[PDB]
Amino acid sequence: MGVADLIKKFESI
Amino acid sequence: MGVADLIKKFESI
Amino acid sequence: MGVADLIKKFESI
Amino acid sequence: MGVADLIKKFESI
Amino acid sequence: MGVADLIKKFESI
Amino acid sequence: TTALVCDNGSGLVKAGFAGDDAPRAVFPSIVGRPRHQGVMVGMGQKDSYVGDEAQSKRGILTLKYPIEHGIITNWDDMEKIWHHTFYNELRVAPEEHPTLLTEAPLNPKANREKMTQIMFETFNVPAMYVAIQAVLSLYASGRTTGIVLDSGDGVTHNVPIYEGYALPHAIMRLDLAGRDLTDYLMKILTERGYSFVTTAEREIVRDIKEKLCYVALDFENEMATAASSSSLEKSYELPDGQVITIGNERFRCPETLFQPSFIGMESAGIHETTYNSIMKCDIDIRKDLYANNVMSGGTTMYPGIADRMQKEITALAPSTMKIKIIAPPERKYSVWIGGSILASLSTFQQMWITKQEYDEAGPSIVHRKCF
Amino acid sequence: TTALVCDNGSGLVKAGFAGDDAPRAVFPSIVGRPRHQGVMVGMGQKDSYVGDEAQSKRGILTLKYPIEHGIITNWDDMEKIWHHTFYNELRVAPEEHPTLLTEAPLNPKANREKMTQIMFETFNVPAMYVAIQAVLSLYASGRTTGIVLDSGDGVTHNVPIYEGYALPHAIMRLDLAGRDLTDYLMKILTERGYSFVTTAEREIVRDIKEKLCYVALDFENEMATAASSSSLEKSYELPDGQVITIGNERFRCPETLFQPSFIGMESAGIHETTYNSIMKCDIDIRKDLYANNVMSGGTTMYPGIADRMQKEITALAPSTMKIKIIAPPERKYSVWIGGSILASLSTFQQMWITKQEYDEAGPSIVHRKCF
Amino acid sequence: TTALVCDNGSGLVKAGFAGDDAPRAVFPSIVGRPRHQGVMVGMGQKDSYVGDEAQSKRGILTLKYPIEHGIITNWDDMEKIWHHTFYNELRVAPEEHPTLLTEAPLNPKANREKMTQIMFETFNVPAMYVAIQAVLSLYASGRTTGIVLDSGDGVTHNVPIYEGYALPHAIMRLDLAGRDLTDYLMKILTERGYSFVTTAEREIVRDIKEKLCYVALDFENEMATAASSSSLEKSYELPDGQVITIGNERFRCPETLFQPSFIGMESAGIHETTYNSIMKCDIDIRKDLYANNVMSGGTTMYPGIADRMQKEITALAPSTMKIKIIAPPERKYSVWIGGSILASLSTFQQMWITKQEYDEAGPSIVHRKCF
Amino acid sequence: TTALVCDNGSGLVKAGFAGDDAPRAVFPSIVGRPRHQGVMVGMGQKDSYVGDEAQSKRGILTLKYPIEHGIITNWDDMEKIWHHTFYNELRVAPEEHPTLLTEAPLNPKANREKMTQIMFETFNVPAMYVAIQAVLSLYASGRTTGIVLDSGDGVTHNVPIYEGYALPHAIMRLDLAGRDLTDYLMKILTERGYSFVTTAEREIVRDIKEKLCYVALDFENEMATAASSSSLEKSYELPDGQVITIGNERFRCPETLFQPSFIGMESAGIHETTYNSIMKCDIDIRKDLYANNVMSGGTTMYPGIADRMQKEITALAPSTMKIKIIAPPERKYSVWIGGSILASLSTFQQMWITKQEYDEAGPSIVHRKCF
Amino acid sequence: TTALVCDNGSGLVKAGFAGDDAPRAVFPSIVGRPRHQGVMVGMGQKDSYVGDEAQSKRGILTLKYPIEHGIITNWDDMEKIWHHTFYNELRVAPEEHPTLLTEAPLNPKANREKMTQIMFETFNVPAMYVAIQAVLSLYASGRTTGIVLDSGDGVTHNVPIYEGYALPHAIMRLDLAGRDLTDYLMKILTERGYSFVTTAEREIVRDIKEKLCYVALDFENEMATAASSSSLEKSYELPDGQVITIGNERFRCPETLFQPSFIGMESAGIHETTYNSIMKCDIDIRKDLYANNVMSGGTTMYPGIADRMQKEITALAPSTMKIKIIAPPERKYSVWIGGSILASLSTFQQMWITKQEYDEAGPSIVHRKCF
Ligand SMILES: Nc1ncnc2c1ncn2[C@@H]1O[C@H](COP(=O)(O)OP(=O)(O)O)[C@@H](O)[C@H]1O
Ligand SMILES: Nc1ncnc2c1ncn2[C@@H]1O[C@H](COP(=O)(O)OP(=O)(O)O)[C@@H](O)[C@H]1O
Ligand SMILES: Nc1ncnc2c1ncn2[C@@H]1O[C@H](COP(=O)(O)OP(=O)(O)O)[C@@H](O)[C@H]1O
Ligand SMILES: Nc1ncnc2c1ncn2[C@@H]1O[C@H](COP(=O)(O)OP(=O)(O)O)[C@@H](O)[C@H]1O
Ligand SMILES: [Mg+2]
Ligand SMILES: [Mg+2]
Ligand SMILES: [Mg+2]
Ligand SMILES: [Mg+2]
Ligand SMILES: [Mg+2]
Repeated sequence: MGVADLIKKFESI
Repeated sequence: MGVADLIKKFESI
Repeated sequence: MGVADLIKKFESI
Repeated sequence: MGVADLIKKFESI
Repeated sequence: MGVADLIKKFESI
Repeated sequence: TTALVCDNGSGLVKAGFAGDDAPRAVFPSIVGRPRHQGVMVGMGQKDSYVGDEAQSKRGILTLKYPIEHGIITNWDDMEKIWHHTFYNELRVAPEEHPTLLTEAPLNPKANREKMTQIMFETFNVPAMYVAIQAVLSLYASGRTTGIVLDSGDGVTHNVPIYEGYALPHAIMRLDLAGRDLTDYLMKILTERGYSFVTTAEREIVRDIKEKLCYVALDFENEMATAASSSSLEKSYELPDGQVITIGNERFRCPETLFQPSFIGMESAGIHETTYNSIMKCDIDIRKDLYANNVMSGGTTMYPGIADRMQKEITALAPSTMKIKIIAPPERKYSVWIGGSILASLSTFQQMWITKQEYDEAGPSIVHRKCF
Repeated sequence: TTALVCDNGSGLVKAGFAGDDAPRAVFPSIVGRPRHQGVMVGMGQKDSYVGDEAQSKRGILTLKYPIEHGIITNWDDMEKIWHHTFYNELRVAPEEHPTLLTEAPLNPKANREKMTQIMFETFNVPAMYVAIQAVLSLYASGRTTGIVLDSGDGVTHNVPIYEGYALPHAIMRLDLAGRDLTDYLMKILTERGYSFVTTAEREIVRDIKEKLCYVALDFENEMATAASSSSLEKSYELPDGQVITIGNERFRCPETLFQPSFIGMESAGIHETTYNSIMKCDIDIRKDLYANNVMSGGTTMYPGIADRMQKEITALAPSTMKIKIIAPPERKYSVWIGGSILASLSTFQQMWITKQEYDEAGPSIVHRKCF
Repeated sequence: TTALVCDNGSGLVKAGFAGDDAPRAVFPSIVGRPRHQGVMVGMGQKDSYVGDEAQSKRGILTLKYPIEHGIITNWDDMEKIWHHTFYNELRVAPEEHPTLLTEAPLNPKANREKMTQIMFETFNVPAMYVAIQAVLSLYASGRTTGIVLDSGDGVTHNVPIYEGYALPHAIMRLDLAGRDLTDYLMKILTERGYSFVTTAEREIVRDIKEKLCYVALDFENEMATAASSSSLEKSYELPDGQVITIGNERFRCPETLFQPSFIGMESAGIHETTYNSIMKCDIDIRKDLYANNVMSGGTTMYPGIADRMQKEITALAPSTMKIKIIAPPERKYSVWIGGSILASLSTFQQMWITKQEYDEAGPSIVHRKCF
Repeated sequence: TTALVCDNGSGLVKAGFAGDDAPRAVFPSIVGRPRHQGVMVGMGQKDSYVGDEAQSKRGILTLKYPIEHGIITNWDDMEKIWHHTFYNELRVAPEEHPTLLTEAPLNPKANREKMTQIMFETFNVPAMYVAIQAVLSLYASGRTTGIVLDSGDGVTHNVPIYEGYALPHAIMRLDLAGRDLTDYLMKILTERGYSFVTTAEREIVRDIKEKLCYVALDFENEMATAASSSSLEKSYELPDGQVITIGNERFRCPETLFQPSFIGMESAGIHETTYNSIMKCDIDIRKDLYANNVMSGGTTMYPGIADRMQKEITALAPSTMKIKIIAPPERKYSVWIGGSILASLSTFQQMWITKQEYDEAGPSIVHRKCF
Repeated sequence: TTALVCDNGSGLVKAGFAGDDAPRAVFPSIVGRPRHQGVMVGMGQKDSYVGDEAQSKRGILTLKYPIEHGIITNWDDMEKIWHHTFYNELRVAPEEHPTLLTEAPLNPKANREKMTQIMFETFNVPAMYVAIQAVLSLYASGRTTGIVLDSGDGVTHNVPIYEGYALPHAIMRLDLAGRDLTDYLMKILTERGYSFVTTAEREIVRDIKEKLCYVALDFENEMATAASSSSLEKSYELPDGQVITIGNERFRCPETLFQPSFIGMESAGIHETTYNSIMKCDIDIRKDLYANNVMSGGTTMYPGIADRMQKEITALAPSTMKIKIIAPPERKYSVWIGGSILASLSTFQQMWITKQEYDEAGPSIVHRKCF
């Protein structure tokens, strides 16, 4: 949920 | 304008 | 163009 | 019906 | 409470 | 079986038999009780007085209004008011005379419930209805598409009606009108040094307001006129024969309908409240509303008020659109006159609430058309 | 024994006596019922209203169409529409007046069955037929080889006819036209900040569309013109006198006939749908179809539409081939006019379905020419 | 260039150099003129006397106050008062010493105009301002959110201030305080048979009031105590050595601040006037007002007054809300002290009205902040 | 070079440095200017105040919102808001900090142009982008197929997204949410006689709403419960310590999200608006939309809202289909959190608009993704 | 050195390694490209999609087939299809894997040339052959005297073979089969009012066809059964969970193989086309052809099709003659299976065309067995 995790998720996608 | 006339007006409507 | 004229045209056909 | 059998059939023919 | 102190307070404000 | 119609105003009580052209009782909504000590045992005849008798007595009496801003705050005195209304004024036995009663919109529902409970249980009235003053004002004004502006002694409110359908969201209300204008006039007259303080002097200032006050068409021009010239000044004679002289104060008082900032209120004036209420209405409605802007009397008796309102609304609303303001001379009575019409209508009578229904639906049936 | 001819449009109802040059009823396909509370008991006269009366009332009313895309979705209101059509508009007693009715092609068969069942059982109509609007459009256009483009309020459809023979496979239909163009115009006007929301405001936007919109000959050139210059801008005045100003939006709305992508539809525009329908036709037919491309009115009233269509078809079709588009000014009425002709034809009358046949063939006889 | 600060009380005149901690002139607001015949030609030295000299002389003199209830009713004697204030007391040449002057709120505007006209034309003062006593009381009390209660010899008034913004509608004023309390004390002491009649005896009764009177916390309990026991009784010695003995009368006099019914006034006491003034204020303001209730001296010097006020306000106001009353021992001087602060402020000096401005704006500039 | 992310809500402004987990500024979207007269010259320190300071001051101040329904109607105050946001709150020099800004969909294009023009010309910001709040809400919700429901202080809107492709035709918007719910709550509380009128009292009623209000699962059952029992009643304490008691009104306020008829709007509730937006979507999309119904905070903080929505959608939509509603506790911040994510993405940075591009493409480049 | 075998169907692509019993790739002959706007920059991952991925995406995507009626009309997308087939599906480097490819008979020779040119020049395939689908169907059916009936998504064709000799004049071909049957099913389902329009909905209607449709043995008896009884009706559930109900339409769709008049074609049905093709054959051949009537899958998967065909041919052909129809359950794969057999045969390999030969005979060598 943390912002860093979402960033890393979309940058991975 | 008289009350009777207004009554007859609304009862007619 | 009048309706009667078109009627007479198709009834003739 | 198997593909190998049909192959062997036509190669025999 | 002295007048000078109140003056300095409001002039500061 | 002539129905009764009673309008309980914040400042004046108006009671009349249904189908009559005018009310018969018009006495003030006032109860008074002596502040001073009684000594002549033959003369301290009553502990309490009703508004007409109470007005003459007021010089000794303290006066209280039982209604504030269409809300009833002293039910005991209100029962006194109704008791005197039925027995002393109308000489009528309410057991046989079903009754129509009026209220401002957006009033507390408890007020209507308690009033109805009193009417049935205390007076044994056999049938009752409660009606909304704007609808009565439209019946009095002979039309079924209107926006109504009201200002009694207490409430000011704006209600739009179209083809007899009411727009509950477009309603707008100000607790202002007569009483606040009177108090502000007391303060302004204090600016000249006429110290008025007592409730009796409040009633004197009310009479001063009702006679002398007029509404400016251009407030700044009037202020400049009163500054530059005495021609606006008037004199008035107090009950003791003392003379009071008044100038700009006259128009400055009703101007505080348009500018409640002079009371310290932030709510926009009656003109902007009317315009905003029209804006709340769906777009097509607006054209017919501008054609049919109806005034419900009370404070709207002032000179110039309709012209000032028309000037303001024409400034606010788009051009190329007829803006027309309807304000008959009967506009003050017009709420009662509307009730007198409505109660008479053969179609209406099934709207009555019967004592059986009140004994069966509880109160809640009075809410049916609470609006 | 004058037959009746009734065209039930998705947006306008058109009903007329056979052999007359024009419809008599043209009122909107609209029923309205008050959203707002009634209070004036003398004025809440009706719970429902028919399209002409309902349009004036619409400012209070919610409006609903009983037809969506040539499909009838509220039979109760549709019975109201027909009842008012026969008694109030045409002043005619349907016991004596056999009736012609219209439908879009590829409609649900249940719709035709239910309409026929209502017509016989409820109205006691003695004879009926249902006719296909493209054929009526060709009778109105005096010719028996044509391709017909239609666009009412609801359906758009293309039907080819040759020597009076119809090509059922070549039919093509889009559920688009007036209503979707109006909604898209609401969204585009929202781009400028004119918030239109109510069904009344939907009707206002419909009137805006019908007056202001024109069809571009070169959409990209027009977009560049509107970006570079204000010369395309127009002003219009809403019912409340507010002024609305509109620019590129005018041509951008009807352009979404050619580019349904702006609605999010993938189906090709009316030009490509016409061309593809021509391609469905057998090769020899095509030459005569290009010579006889007939427009069935409604949305095809727009300025420029025929020139844009001619440009598109000439781009799509092979060169060295005459492409000609027939769109009389009566094109909107032309469906009704075709019905008025067809019902009059002495040859036609044996096409009638009689109440005996409906009482014996069941419904199914109405399907005979379902097309 | 030391500014002058003059507070013109209804009973005491207080004049001091700006930035000083206390006034220098504190003499009574009194002029006296001999009622008796002069015979010793060497001894009838003056036809008129100023308050300190006039007090000793009062046994021969008749005394008059030039101010009644913050209103100036003898401008000639008021000019005498100011002339003696500037030349005899402060030994200062007002040509060089710009002046701050005080007034009660809701005073007649003519009073401020006439005072200013005298100040410029008669004394040739080079710059002037007029300031509102509540604002000075807040400067003296070191805070900028307050409600101020004042009671000099004449006016009682309540003014709310929040963040230095004043609430003109929330102002409330009573013409009561010292003088009326003194007269009522004369009547009550008459109940015991001490006939005091002359204005000199009025001054004696004023001194009796100022020493002996104390404010009840529970008036009925005190009445029962004085009825049941002598322990509340005090003795005092008049200037001629006669002894006067006083009981319940002591607390009964200041109790008539809370119960003006003993004067025959109907206006609610200072506690209820404070509460109502707080209620006039917008809802959020009230919490900070209850925290900052400031007393402006004069009659609020009485013993017990602050405790009684706190008890009353806590009874009137909702529970669970801090009600706090600020009343320094300097509270009487505090109006002057506030003026002494205000005149010193570097920010203030542009607030001065200069003789040039009075020679150009006419009077009207004095109204700019009339409040 | 930390990017800035600013979400300009209709009621709250949220500004934060990219990659932070929460906004730092959360102050109200409010500017206030004193209605009351200043008198303490040292204290009338500012003519205008920003929402946090303005809230404490509100008891004197009039409050105005610069945004109405996601539209900016006072650019001067909006520049005040941003100036205070950047310098006072974030202590950041915008010359170095490129900025992301948010807007509601279907806004006027002029609003985006004017905002961008201010951002470049007034603040000299070196790079900017404008992003659509639904997309930010999906980034905050960790998924790329969603339908987003939003309700800030102003707009309510529904946007469907599938595999990161947006469906512009499926968008649906209602101008409703917090402000209209607050005003309706003011009227309902007026039904009990708690007269709230000022904008300060509007803010008090907003706090009352935010604490007390809960959403019914069965509105008629709750109405019967509140009629039959007091168990739903709550008490609350106003800033002046007065106690207010509230019953059915609590759930009746948020129920007017589902039934805008109580406002007089005809647009179907948020449940039916969601369902209709889903119906606009192509048939396959719908299944995944029902699995991913995301709430964008603001008013959707209410208790029970998600359960009521699920009940309504399951009633509206076909059976045998999973309907699932995602509403994290951060849902209010989630728009900002989405911006904080989006600005950080390495893929995103080429989406920036640079002052060069604004100086070369004119405005129009801001429209590129206007949606 | 495993040979490749690729069957390029009009609707499904089937690619498999030689000697395997089944294809490995079976994905749809589909390319899709987003019609909708991308907004999530991380998610608009591809501008184009291949049939399996494109099917899930289809709700956003527009879908196009690159083949129409065994003709290749978008070579770019066809290269996309083959590229994905070889690299993504078969994980094979075509530089080493010589390939067999299939085509309908009577195709344009340019199509075979262009396909071969692409295969050698773009993919660098070292050897190739093109084979005729009827011959593959006979290898799959284990016999060397047959008449083959084919119906893929596009072409229907009939080819007679006797002792391995082909009769080029007896070939007969119809451009009909799956796609036209699907479109006709869309129209028929429109008769009930299920409006299917998009290519995604076309794929849904294809699935409806593939499950629900069955072939009548006596079309008129089935029509009477469906008219008289609901027992033929079936329900199906669309992807959004909506329920669709279907009756006569089920058998009416495949019946339009036998009666292409329902498409508007005049060419006789597959039964009469088979009989006429048999009549083209020399008289002795016919007897053995009736014994060996082989079905090539695709649309011939329908229930009842073989029984209906046998009934029709026995009605058409002379009595006293064995008519026998061979249709294994693998009949759809049977074309690929035939290719898998043919490529394996040691005798076959000299049929390969080598890149040298294509570089020396020009194209024309591909024509050698064009048939
Ligand atoms: N000539 C007048 N000019 C202005 N106001 C007037 C005049 N005559 C009466 N009024 C005002 O009319 C008000 C009473 O109107 P009404 O509608 O009866 O109020 P309510 O119904 O609440 O008693 C009072 O405020 C009274 O001062
Ligand atoms: N001047 C105009 N320009 C464009 N469209 C128009 C104009 N006037 C009317 N229309 C459209 O014509 C349509 C009605 O045509 P009609 O053939 O009666 O439809 P229907 O038969 O389905 O009711 C409506 O969509 C209306 O908006
Ligand atoms: N506990 C709560 N219950 C209901 N509504 C709330 C609550 N807390 C805040 N709100 C509402 O949230 C809204 C502000 O949400 P926000 O998304 O910031 O709107 P905007 O972005 O338009 O400023 C206001 O209408 C406020 O009343
Ligand atoms: N159960 C079924 N019933 C009827 N038709 C079917 C069924 N399953 C698949 N089909 C049809 O098979 C056709 C595909 O067959 P195929 O021989 O692969 O054609 P092609 O080779 O031209 O792609 C499509 O038209 C599809 O609708
Ligand atoms: Mg009144
Ligand atoms: Mg039509
Ligand atoms: Mg004093
Ligand atoms: Mg928000
Ligand atoms: Mg095939």
